[PDB]
Amino acid sequence: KDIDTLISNNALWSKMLVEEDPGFFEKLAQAQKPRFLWIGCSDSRVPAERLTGLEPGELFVHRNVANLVIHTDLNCLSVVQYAVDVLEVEHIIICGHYGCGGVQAAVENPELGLINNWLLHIRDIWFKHSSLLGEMPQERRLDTLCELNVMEQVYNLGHSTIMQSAWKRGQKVTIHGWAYGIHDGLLRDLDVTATNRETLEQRYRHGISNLKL
Amino acid sequence: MKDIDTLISNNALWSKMLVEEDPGFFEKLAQAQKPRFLWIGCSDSRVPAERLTGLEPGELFVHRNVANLVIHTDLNCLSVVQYAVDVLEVEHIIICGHYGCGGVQAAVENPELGLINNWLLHIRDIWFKHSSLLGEMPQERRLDTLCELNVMEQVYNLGHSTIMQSAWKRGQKVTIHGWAYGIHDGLLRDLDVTATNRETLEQRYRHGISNLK
Amino acid sequence: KDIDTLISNNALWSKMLVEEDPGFFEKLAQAQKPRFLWIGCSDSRVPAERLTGLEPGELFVHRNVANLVIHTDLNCLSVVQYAVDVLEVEHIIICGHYGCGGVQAAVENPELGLINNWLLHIRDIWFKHSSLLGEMPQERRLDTLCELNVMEQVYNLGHSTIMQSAWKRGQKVTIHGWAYGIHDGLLRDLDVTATNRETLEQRYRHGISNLKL
Amino acid sequence: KDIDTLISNNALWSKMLVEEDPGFFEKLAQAQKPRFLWIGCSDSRVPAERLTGLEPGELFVHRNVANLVIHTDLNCLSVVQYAVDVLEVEHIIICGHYGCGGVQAAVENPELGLINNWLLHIRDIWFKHSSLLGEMPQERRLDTLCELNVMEQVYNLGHSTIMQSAWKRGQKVTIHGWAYGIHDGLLRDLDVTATNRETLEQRYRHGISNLKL
Ligand SMILES: [Zn+2]
Ligand SMILES: [Zn+2]
Ligand SMILES: [Zn+2]
Ligand SMILES: [Zn+2]
Repeated sequence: KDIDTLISNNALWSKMLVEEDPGFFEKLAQAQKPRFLWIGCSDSRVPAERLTGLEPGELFVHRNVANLVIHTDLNCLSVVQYAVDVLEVEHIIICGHYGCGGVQAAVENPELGLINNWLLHIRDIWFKHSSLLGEMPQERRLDTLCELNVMEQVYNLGHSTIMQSAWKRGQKVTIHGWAYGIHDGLLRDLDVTATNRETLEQRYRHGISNLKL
Repeated sequence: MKDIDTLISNNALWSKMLVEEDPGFFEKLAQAQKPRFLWIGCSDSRVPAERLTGLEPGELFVHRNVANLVIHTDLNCLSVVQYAVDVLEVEHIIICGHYGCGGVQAAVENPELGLINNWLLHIRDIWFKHSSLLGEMPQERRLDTLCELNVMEQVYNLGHSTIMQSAWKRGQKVTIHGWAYGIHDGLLRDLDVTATNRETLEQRYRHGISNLK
Repeated sequence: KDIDTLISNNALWSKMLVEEDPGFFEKLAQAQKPRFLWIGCSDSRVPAERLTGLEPGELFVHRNVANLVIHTDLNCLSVVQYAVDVLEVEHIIICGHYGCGGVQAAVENPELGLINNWLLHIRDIWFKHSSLLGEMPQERRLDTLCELNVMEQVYNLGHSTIMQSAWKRGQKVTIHGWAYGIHDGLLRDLDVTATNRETLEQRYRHGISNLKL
Repeated sequence: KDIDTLISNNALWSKMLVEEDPGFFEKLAQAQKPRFLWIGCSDSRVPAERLTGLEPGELFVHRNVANLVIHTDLNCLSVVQYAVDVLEVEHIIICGHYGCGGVQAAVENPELGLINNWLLHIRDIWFKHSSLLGEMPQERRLDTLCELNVMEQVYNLGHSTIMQSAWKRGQKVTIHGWAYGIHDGLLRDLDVTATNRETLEQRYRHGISNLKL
């Protein structure tokens, strides 16, 4: 595939739609305001639209390596603030994927360059739950950390001032932590769904303790 | 409206159906080698990149922020690019904006939106930098032009970072492209700033500005 | 001078104070809510307290390479927000210094590594005012860019949501741009002092115009 | 407004030295690359030069709220990289101060605005050592967290790619964690002094283990 190859595909796809529904493009124009925010990995092993059946225009999408929500990352925080405060999305979905290249690179700690500093936030989670992962067999640890990371990012997101402000002013926003595998593409709900400050805590604590079993 | 239960249910159906049609599809994902493209696009994601370009899941490293910015000091985007260029060894990086972007329009109309306004100040800087150009055009012909100007500047910024400069200096083949598409037809317009090294990055940028003037 | 020296120097200074001035720690003990924010260079060739004769406790200080105020740097912005909104500072001073290593590295562009990306914000100021620097004598260009850099950061500071919100709610905050030389330690006022949105605009443009002469 | 007060003090202080000690400006004019990097709190209750008796020019200084070293803060990381790779400092000192306003705000968690997101990195420390702080009387927790934060930031600093790359190339760099009180200004060495990755690990664990009793 070269750049020209992708360009030609774009023109064809454009023509095909006009022939079938020349009003489609019109539709998107007036497609309201997205009601969901997708925070996913830059791997994008399966795009969010195929996984969820969501159409172009009802998804606000941000993607970074290993789908992180760092307390001081203005990139992700600007997305969250713009979605929550301006677009007023009602659901924020943090979704990781088993086999993530970033999560595994975090654990094996190879000299990869600038990215290693970003992956240290995941390694912090690795050691934070050093006990929990210890109770599990080695093979099932890299997948569990992937679920552990997603729960942590939600916790973080719920602690940021953007989310805390919305919940205190009564805005209806709900945070969800999901994961899917390339073995079946099936979304697994990690059960950390939060709608206010108190549920964020209880969900996170119960999420971790439930993994102990 | 559409709820979470719909998305979860859509996923289970889509998953089983695929097993029915191509049970090897999920195996392909694995075999799929490292991606070859980095897609830096807006969080609006009015049309997902995979449909616009006909690229299937696994051939795209995807990053999205408000108005697809490449700020010199944003570790988020820079970590993505470095992982793509140095670890994944992508050979094409595509920065793609879209006419009608809410962020670019918010930059120009300057409403009090909160935290996001600071992120958009990088666009207002692009507004005044080419304040002369925009004056020569009719008002209608400005909001689309800034959208194209912003994408060219981000392509410029990307090429000036140490990650790109180091890769080009060590002879690695990476090519940066600046595109835009409209929601009226979905046709990608190549902004003609395609760069393959330090000299081309300047020459094309030099070439770009003058033709738009 | 080594580490052991610094520890020993501290112990002497500690008792000497107890012996000579036991009230020094009494002043430090009281509230001493600061009224000034110092945004300066990490070079710190002359500490801010020595330049201004300010006593310990009345200075909130942030320092980075070449005293930058980037729109998307949560570090600098959090200091300013804590100063303006919590500490209620009435003056913010952005101060550069002639001979700055960062300003010199920005222009000569050596391959220094990660720092080069931070310094790219300065090269933006170098080309933005390429007109001014060309008309001036060669020797006085690096000193002028140092003055240009300080004026731009004051401009950026006034554009942030923190300052715009405070001025819009009537809070008394005043931003100043200064510079000092290593030949005499004399502070030069760059005359871009802003107290509101309107003063920020004219003062900026104003500041630039006399340098053209 | 006391800007005029500060302005005259400079001019006064400037002539005073020029008349009395014209070499003060000669020493500062001498190209003395610093040997120490100071990462301290923006409170700057006692300036670093007064605490250590260090004279102008041998101190590279960075200050943020509660002297944090975040894995993804390019501000602090650009300072560290420039010091270690360009200036080749031989010592980095992370110094907190008991009674720090930021450390206290993290624990009491008042709604202060944007700064609260920065302080969540400290709240991370507070809950990470929930066991240790729990075993101590309430009165001795805010001071302990202050020492805990300094150990963690030294831990974070030693894990960054800048330090890891520098140590692996054989460069001599040493990280130190200190604290001082407003009651006496006496530096207490927290005993986390690291010269390589292995010592950083052992130092950190022993630091936490010693606090247990
Ligand atoms: Zn991934
Ligand atoms: Zn957009
Ligand atoms: Zn400097
Ligand atoms: Zn403090």
